[PDB]
Amino acid sequence: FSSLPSYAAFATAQEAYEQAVANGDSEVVLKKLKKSLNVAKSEFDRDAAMQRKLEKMADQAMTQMYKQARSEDKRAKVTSAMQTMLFTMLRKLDNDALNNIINNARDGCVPLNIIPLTTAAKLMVVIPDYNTYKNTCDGTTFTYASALWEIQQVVDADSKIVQLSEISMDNSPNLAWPLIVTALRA
Amino acid sequence: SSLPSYAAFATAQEAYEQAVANGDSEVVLKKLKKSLNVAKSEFDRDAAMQRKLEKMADQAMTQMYKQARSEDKRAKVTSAMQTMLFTMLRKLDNDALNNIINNARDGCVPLNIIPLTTAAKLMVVIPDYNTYKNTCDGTTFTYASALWEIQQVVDADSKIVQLSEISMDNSPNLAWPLIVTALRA
Amino acid sequence: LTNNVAFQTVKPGNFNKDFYDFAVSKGFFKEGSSVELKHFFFAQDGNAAISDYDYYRYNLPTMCDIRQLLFVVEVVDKYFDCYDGGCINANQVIVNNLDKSAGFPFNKWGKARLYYDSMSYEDQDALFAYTKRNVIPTITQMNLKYAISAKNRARTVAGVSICSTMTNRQFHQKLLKSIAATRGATVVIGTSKFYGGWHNMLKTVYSDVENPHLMGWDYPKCDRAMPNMLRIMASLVLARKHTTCCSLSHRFYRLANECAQVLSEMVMCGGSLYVKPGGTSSGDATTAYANSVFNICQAVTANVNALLSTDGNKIADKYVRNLQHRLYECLYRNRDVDTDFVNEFYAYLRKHFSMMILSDDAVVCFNSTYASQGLVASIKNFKSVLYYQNNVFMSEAKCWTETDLTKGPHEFCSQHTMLVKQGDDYVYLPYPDPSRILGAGCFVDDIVKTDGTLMIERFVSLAIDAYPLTKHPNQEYADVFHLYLQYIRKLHDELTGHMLDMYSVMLTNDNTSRYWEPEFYEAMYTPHT
Amino acid sequence: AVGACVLCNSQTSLRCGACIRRPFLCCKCCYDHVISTSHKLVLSVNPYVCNAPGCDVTDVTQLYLGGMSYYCKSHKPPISFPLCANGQVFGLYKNTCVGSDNVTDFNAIATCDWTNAGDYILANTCTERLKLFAAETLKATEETFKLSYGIATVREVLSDRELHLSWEVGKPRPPLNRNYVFTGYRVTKNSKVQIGEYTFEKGDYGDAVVYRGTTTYKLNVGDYFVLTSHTVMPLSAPTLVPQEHYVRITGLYPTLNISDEFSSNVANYQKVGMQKYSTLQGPPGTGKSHFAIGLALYYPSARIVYTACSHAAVDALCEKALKYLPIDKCSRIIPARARVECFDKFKVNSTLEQYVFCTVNALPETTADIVVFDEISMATNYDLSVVNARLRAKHYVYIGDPAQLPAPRTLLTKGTLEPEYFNSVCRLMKTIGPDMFLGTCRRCPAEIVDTVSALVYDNKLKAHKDKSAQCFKMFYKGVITHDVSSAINRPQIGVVREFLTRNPAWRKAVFISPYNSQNAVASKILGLPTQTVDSSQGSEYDYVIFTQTTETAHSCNVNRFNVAITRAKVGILCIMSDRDLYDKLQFTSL
Amino acid sequence: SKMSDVKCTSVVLLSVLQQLRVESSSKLWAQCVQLHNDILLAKDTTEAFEKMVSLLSVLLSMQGAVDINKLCEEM
RNA sequence: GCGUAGCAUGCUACGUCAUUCUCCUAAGAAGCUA
RNA sequence: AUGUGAUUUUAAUAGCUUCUUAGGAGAAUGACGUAGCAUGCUACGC
Ligand SMILES: Nc1ncnc2c1ncn2[C@@H]1O[C@H](COP(=O)(O)OP(=O)(O)O)[C@@H](O)[C@H]1O
Ligand SMILES: [Mg+2]
Ligand SMILES: [Zn+2]
Ligand SMILES: [Zn+2]
Ligand SMILES: [Zn+2]
Repeated sequence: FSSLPSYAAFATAQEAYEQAVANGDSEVVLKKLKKSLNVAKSEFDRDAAMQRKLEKMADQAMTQMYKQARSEDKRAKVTSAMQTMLFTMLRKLDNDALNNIINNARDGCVPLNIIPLTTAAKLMVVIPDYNTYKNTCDGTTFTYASALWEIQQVVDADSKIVQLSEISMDNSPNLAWPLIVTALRA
Repeated sequence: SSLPSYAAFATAQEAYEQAVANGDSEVVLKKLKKSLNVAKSEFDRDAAMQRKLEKMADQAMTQMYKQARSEDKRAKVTSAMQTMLFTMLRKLDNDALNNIINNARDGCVPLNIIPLTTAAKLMVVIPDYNTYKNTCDGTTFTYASALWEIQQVVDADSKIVQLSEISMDNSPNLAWPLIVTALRA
Repeated sequence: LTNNVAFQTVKPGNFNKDFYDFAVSKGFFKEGSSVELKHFFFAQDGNAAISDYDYYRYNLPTMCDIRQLLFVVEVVDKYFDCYDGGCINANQVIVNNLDKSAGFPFNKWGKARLYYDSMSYEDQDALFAYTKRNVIPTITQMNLKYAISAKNRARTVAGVSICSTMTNRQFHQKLLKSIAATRGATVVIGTSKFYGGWHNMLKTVYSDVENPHLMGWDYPKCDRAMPNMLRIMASLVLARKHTTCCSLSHRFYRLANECAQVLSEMVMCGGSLYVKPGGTSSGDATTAYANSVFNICQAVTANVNALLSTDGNKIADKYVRNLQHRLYECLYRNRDVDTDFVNEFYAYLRKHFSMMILSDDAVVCFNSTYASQGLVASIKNFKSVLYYQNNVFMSEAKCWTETDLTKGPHEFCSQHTMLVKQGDDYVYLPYPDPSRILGAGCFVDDIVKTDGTLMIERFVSLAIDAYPLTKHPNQEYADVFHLYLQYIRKLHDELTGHMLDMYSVMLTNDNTSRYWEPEFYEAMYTPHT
Repeated sequence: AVGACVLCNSQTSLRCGACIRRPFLCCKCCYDHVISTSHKLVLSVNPYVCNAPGCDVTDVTQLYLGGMSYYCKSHKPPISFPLCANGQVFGLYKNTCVGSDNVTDFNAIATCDWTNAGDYILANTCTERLKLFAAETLKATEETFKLSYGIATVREVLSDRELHLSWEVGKPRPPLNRNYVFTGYRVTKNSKVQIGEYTFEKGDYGDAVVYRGTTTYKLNVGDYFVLTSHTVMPLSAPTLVPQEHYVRITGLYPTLNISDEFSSNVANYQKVGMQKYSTLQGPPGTGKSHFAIGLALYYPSARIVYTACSHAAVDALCEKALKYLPIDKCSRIIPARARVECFDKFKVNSTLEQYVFCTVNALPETTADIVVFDEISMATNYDLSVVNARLRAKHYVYIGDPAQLPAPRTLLTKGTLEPEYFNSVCRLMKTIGPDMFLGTCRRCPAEIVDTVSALVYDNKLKAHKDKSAQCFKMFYKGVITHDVSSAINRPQIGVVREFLTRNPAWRKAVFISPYNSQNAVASKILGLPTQTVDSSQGSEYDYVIFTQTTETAHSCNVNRFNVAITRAKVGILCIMSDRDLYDKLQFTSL
Repeated sequence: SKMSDVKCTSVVLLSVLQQLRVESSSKLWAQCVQLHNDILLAKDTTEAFEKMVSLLSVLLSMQGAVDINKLCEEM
């Protein structure tokens, strides 16, 4: 706007009009000068007010461009996170037993629901009350899923360790049920 | 409206009012019409920007108020909530709540939730012989506006003592604070 | 998944003491009042999530009668004939809110915005077209709901993954947004209760039924007891609009994807994957509309049972006797649809059993003479149908019957209805439960909503909702609107005081003067706009 | 953000600019602080710099608020007004502020440099809030000046995720703490102005740091990061909780027939019980540190928190508690730093026990029944405020003697501080007198206590012991090797070695010297456990080997000799350089 | 208006308890939530007050959490 | 009577500014319902 | 020397409604400027 050649034309027209004011020339010459000054105003406002919309459009594109650059930077970060998650789960797989059970399958397809049941090395039993404890995991070893598990730990709802001698019929009220017992395949 | 543009517009309006009162020739009257219109256009152009700035100022004031008050309200929430709790809890003015609060002020706090079912065990610490005297009478115990029956009085030494030893003359010998285990009646 | 199970609790609501003090100073909450607090923020211990997921044990494997389901399907589809649907490109799907969670495991890395931005349109269409010839099992979390309710049982919602919602939107959204843009149909979704919308709904329900009687039933454990066969039926009725865009294998694999991601899929309930026995998950991409299709199915099955189980020699109207004869013939003696009779029975139902369905909540305007004779479903028919197609007993103490239309349905969408006078005519206005509005004012679910002066739009919206109470005959009910208006006035006064102390100049253009005048709200229940 | 005025507590939003601690200020109070001092920069919710594209005019007396921005005199708009007008600086809560006349002292507290000895006396007799602010700014100034940093500058900007680092050789470098801030100091000539506060945590690969900044400008080539500010934790609790006198023991349950050794202090235990906070003043080795334990044994059911500024005093208290109190039901707290060795005989890091021991800087936000603050002579107002803020306790007991060495105060290098200005409790003791007093030496022989009963105390200290005659006074010149600005005396330690073989009973003594380097090198020369004068306060030692290194002002002060020598339970050997000190002591001439 | 006041005091009291980290002890948070939900779903004021007493006994039992003296003196 | 030029009035087209309203979209806060 | 903390941390699909800001388009009223047509008048020429 203010830097445009049209601004220079308007400025020189205004300077000529002011000089004619200082000159006090005839009305016709002044009237013609006014016509030249006014067309400069329209030309000034023809180019200006397109600058405002020009800069408005440029800013809108730049802000959108900033957004798209940020979008393509979050995509890479989440992709890297997903890759790391998948590979870290891979390193957790018990490959020997998984291979043993999948090689037995005919098509190579086995139901997902048994992949842990026959390959998971650690089992967690959540128990709501004492009767269920006595019926499911009494003692230090128990039998689930046709396997023999040995209880390595027992925690309560507060994640506080609970020694296996504290779980009694009379000591049940003092424990923060449910109890999570963690055992390992034997 | 406190602006130089308004000064120009108002002086042009006054000049045009004087001219129309005079009712002079059309050329000057219509020239003043045009000059008044252009001055008004300039004044309104400036007033639009004034109003835009004023509206931005109002938006900023509102947003600043919201932010300041939200951070203030989040900053002190524990203390405000506790003071509100006790304001309401005094407003209730119940006998049991007042009794347990006035006892807890003196140090006679319960070591476990006060039970509701009949014949349930309550363990309350008693710190003084005056607190013992006011609440304990004979082998009865007045707490929470209810009468409990004392089962077992122990000391800070965890040695079971009997209600006989608890006497004004003998009171200093006992290792306070006592712990009274009682049952609802 | 983790080495230790996670226990999730629910916090209690934050008391708004200023509003409660104002209310009790305005003569509310007195002993023996008709407007008493009943809606509170109930808290739950650590056994909330898994003791609420355990309610899926009410979902038994139900084997629906097939020769009758394959006719209820035709009628229910006739109910969905005004609409149009199909597949849409990834660049036509419009998400409502993009900051909502993205299920599991995607919630670890961002909201739904991250995955709707990271994925171009080309690789969105790629995933969608991948699902049309493949099955993508998916995990759905069970999130505990922190909202005001009238009963202490925990409320749980199934947060479905983004890999499922993206494709289900691309599949269903055309039909789903055509349902929400049609007025005067059976499924009133997308119809507002403002600007004379409730009256229009209640007067299109009365679509010229001879001896009207209003009825409303209730499905106990609607989303946890819905049989798998009927959820599959709803998903297949919603997918009859892809007669051209999709082939048949494409449609079957889309149905398989819906069943694998919604119906019976792995549910992550506090750091542990369980198996969902069945029943609709109430957070998938099509939950209101699928349940609407279910509700119409149950209504039509009740009608069929009521019409067939009728004696047949007692039916005097010789047209209805022949209609029953042909209905039995078309159920248990034909293997191909009979579209003429399907149209005839659909016309019969809409002439004597006008319905209005919102996603589980139905108002019917059934003919009374036929219902007494037994030629159209009544409450006992619905109870029987629910007993043998849901494995739940629909107690008659929660389903209402209204014999007088001049006071509208007893309760639809938790809004009672009342016939008031507006201008020169009479209109039905919905008013809520006053206890609900009072408990929404008193118990906010955050500590910054307790300030009040920050939240005047909260009370403006609550007053918009509670305006109809002003026209209630019970004065203690009508006082709630004026309570809210006076509280808004006080909030604005003290807001101006605080903002005039925090500065030396008050707001230049404070146009809050219209929120404490009844005209602004009075204009919200007038048909003009 | 808003806050409260330091010196009137009214709501406000005007922080000052050139104060180290970045305080909040009221309107009138800010006008008086900026119109009278050299501090001119002011921070409202937005700074008060000029808003021209290039201009730096921060003097609030000049700027004008126009529209919604601030412009200097030259760039002023037509319609505006100045900020500093009508006796106030424009800000929030303009006309709900009440000023105060305490700006006469606040100006001095925020203006001074804490190097003179008038600054410290000013920061101990003003109002409580001014006391707290002065202590806070003093700690900040110490952390900025003493052991400050080496000038670091980023060579290049690899990325905004990780910055580059280059420490200047010749000066040390402080580590990461979000409380540290390294001001930006691009000092070439182009806008030498703070470009933000930054903290630097180095990575595990190469030369790169994952910095955390507070501004939004990329690092220039010449930009440097200079440690010119540290953000101490803002403290709130007063230096001393208000006193309230009782008529009976409340919250504490006395015993009968407590013991034989502590029978004399029964009345003093009652006095502790009957007041909120009590102060015990006792010359060294007179029995304060076991008076705490006797307090414990007189209120067995009362949970107790022993706390002290240093680690030696808490360790001495641990020794005595293990010797007298049930070892099982005690504890000891160690910080996450775990830098220094501690007393590992109780169940460590067990806060919920009935007898906790801790350093004031590592206390947990808990309660108690009585908190015994030991050796307040080493306590600044900051430590008192911290212990008051963290530990809510029914009874406070401040035990200490001002005559012993004060806190370091590294900045203090001119003038001298009287005992009664070390902190608030010392002022209370020396002004209105201690609440308890017990002067009778019980640790060191009668000879040495008789010696010290004239230098510092006017023979008001009695002794109940026998002169062991094992107090050897030796006059060895001890040529000085001023190596690391800490005197090392090789001839002195050699002479100790040659006379350490002559004394079979002194082979397990303890080495003390007023210089850290000498103490550290004494360990290798002769293998004794060395402990400097500063960190040996509180412990008890049987045989002590002291070596006054140089004739100076550090090692020559009487109080440091007092605390160094009074630690000898049965005997001590002292080497000397100053003759005047040699003139008045009563030791064996050797 | 005393019945509709215990129901609000219980909400405030349970918020206070949850801000003191009673949520971290399941055996106690279960009882607190039971008492809260029972007070809210109450009709007779006597039962509500009795459960209010039992629930406030949780807050009074823990000594290091609140400072009853300071909070009660002000009111 | 015709032309060129000038002024006033009316109308049409275009350019710019101000006011009001409607909608289309985008973003943000909030409320209710299933 | 006081943040080797805390980002350790859940919150669905869909509908309607209120409020705020920004952009665009459209409409209407008014004002100034340029061009075009018509009427009235004036200077000169024919
Ligand atoms: N009543 C007493 N009788 C005999 N010896 C005591 C008595 N009280 C304390 N002591 C001895 O005096 C020493 C005082 O130690 P301490 O309290 O550290 O001195 P201070 O506190 O004066 O510096 C203890 O080591 C203890 O053995
Ligand atoms: Mg001592
Ligand atoms: Zn399709
Ligand atoms: Zn300053
Ligand atoms: Zn400037």
